[PDB]
Amino acid sequence: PRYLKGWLEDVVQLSLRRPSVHASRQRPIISLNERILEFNKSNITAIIAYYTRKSPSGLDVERDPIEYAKFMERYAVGLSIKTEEKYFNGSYEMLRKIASSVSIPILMNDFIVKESQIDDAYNLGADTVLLIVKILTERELESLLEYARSYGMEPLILINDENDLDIALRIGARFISIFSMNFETGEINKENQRKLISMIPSNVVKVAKLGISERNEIEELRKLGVNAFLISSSLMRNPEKIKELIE
Ligand SMILES: *C(C)CC(=O)c1ccc2cc(OC)ccc2c1
Repeated sequence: PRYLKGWLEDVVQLSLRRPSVHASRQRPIISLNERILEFNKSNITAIIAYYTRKSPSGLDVERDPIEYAKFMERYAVGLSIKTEEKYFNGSYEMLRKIASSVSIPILMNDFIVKESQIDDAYNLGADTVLLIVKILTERELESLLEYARSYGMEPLILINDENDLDIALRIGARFISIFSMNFETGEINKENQRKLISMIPSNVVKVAKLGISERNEIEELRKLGVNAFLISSSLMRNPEKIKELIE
């Protein structure tokens, strides 16, 4: 990985030591990017629901992950499951249980820094993985994208700025999540997010992290060409709100 500081350095070093899982995948690869395009065609707002046991906002909500997943199976284009253990209190066992419980695409949301974590995702039933430009060398990012693709998974590449986009496009990214977030405050700079979106080629499937989890923000971004939306963990408090967000 890149050299990093603070808790991010800690979690990346912890992730390098993540024990691998020996398991047989229990389900097909259910492509997230393709389902997004299908929703676009059908004119259905495509929202990726996000589950994390512990939220960085400090407002943790008690929600049974299986109940949440089964509810979201009816509305969401896919699920993002935070599997990092130390700070977010996720687990591989939770991912496995969720994957065995629903038939919609599952994104393994973790700090992916080695090949065995992609093996883990595949073996556990995840349909794709997040790769984060800001924690990986370009060589690592390219190699991990290739490794995920070898499995039949199109990784979601997280970009935060123009530098990240330049690297992502060079290494062949076709499925990109646009944050443009101040890491220190957890706040999206909507102006910068929109500039980044405008720089992305038309043949890339685009997922925006919502800075404001409301229908107005979604409508504005969809007009700018965004294909799907990663919503806040706050939706765990009232899952039903996703009905409003989707129309
Ligand atoms: C969880 C797998 C992703 C997450 O929590 C996180 C934390 C910090 C961070 C910093 C970035 O740039 C400095 C990019 C992504 C990212 C993701």
